[PDB]
Amino acid sequence: YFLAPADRHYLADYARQAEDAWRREGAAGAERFRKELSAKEDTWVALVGPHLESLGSTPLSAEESSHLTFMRKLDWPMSRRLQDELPYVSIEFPGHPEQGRLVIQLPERLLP
Amino acid sequence: YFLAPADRHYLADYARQAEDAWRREGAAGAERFRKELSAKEDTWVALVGPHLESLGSTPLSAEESSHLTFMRKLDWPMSRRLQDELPYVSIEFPGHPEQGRLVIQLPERLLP
Ligand SMILES: [Cl-]
Ligand SMILES: [Cl-]
Ligand SMILES: [Cl-]
Ligand SMILES: [Cl-]
Ligand SMILES: [Cl-]
Ligand SMILES: [Cl-]
Repeated sequence: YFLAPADRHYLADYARQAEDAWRREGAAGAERFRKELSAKEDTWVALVGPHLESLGSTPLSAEESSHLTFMRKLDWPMSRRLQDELPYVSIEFPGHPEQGRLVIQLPERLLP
Repeated sequence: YFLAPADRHYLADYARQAEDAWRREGAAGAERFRKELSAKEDTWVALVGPHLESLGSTPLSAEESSHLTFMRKLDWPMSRRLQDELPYVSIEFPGHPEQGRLVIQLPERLLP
């Protein structure tokens, strides 16, 4: 029911990359990173700030905002049970967590 | 580990009242309701809209926004375990859930 340690590390590295993109290029960097990661992992991705708004140039729809309310951290139990969908994983920016976080819907291959 | 049915009903009724206040008086009504419920139940309360912003006249601080990300629904298992604090409970407005929700930090007396 828990992500393997190496998978936690892998996803955490994406949050580091997300933060770096935000820091280096701001909204435009967050937007490009979001698109690239989403395509790579074939899954929903968002970079969100302290007020849970998109850090990218494209705002979140209300539907997307609804994904932000029942999230899991990398070391928490994971399952499709409660909501019949893959969990949304919340991963703080590692350098300055107060600036934002990476949210990624768990890729299907990684589910415990 | 689950709220008793009568307690689910009780808290759900607060969400109905919250929606009614929002519908009747807008931001001013949401603000007054939030204050009244918080005082009554001696606990943190927020009314938030589709973008997870306050429906009241006072905006959420970043600290308050952080309460919105790991919430529980009324019929989900409840515990202090995972985060060492009372759970934040998310309860949709019953008439028009797309317009907002009541968030209430679970009163201590109601914890399974
Ligand atoms: Cl934000
Ligand atoms: Cl947004
Ligand atoms: Cl985190
Ligand atoms: Cl809102
Ligand atoms: Cl707000
Ligand atoms: Cl609900």
